[PDB]
Amino acid sequence: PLLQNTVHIDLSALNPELVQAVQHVVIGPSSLIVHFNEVIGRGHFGCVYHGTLLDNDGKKIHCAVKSLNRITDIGEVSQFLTEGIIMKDFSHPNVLSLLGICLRSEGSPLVVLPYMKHGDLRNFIRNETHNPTVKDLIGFGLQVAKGMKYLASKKFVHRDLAARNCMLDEKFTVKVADFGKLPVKWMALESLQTQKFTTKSDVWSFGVLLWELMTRGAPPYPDVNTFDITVYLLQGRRLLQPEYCPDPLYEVMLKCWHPKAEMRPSFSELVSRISAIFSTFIG
Ligand SMILES: Cc1ccc(C(=O)Nc2ccc(Oc3cc4cnn(C)c4cc3-c3cn[nH]c3)c(F)c2)c(=O)n1-c1ccc(F)cc1
Repeated sequence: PLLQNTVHIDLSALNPELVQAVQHVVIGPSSLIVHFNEVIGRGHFGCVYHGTLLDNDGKKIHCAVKSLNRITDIGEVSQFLTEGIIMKDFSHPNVLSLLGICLRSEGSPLVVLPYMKHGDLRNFIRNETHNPTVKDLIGFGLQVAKGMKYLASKKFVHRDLAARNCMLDEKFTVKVADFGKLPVKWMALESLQTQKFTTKSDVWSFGVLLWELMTRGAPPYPDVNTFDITVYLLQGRRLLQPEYCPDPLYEVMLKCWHPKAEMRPSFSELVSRISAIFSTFIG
């Protein structure tokens, strides 16, 4: 019999430009070991495993390897690879990048990502044994802002910026990412009403993310049900200042939630202002 393991992908059925872009980042099968018995996370769509990649020296590099589960049509493969390839264009320390793509003779293509020792940011900050300092939390927010300043300069709109979508590596470098209907409590008022997303709606979301950092990963608007959020915002109501949050940082959050998209600060101005806050907060 022909099993789920024996699937063969017809690359001639993909856009040739996608295949050629993938060519730029191909990882030979003999250079990758996937620890199929060490699942990092598993969804209905895909699964992520621990892996080891051998560099051109022959040294071992810990990585994360993303696969599709059961593949039944070419559009799922196309989507999967197109996502991976968007990351190829990113090169910034606060933006998640791709190590490469492996595709064997049979089976799912494999997207190979750097290993992020401390997982997602929201879980990290909620952990009592990590108990980050207020200073550390501001620092994380500045790193996110720097990654978003980069993305915005490339005209990439994130659409789901939130602490759950940022990851943390062994050097405590924050990498903006997207784990992949609507994240209503992170969305700008105009996006709730029109379902259009811009860099200025990412700024709103970043303000929410900052609030999550400073509350050590509290859920936003816990009292408000997700159908109630638009009314709350229409009345001019906003997330309240977290305990221990410096005043100038809360001022930054409020500015991010200005009802007029064009009066919100740019990521460049957020980087400057948060840098200033970080530099003067001694702790
Ligand atoms: C553009 C684009 C396309 C695709 C992605 C994407 O596929 N990201 C993605 C993210 C996490 C993933 O999962 C893990 C990876 C690692 C690594 N180490 N460790 C420990 C992990 C644990 C998990 C884990 C999964 N579940 N539970 C735990 C994962 F497989 C794929 C992405 O992020 N972007 C993007 C969007 C906007 C940006 F700014 C930059 C990139």
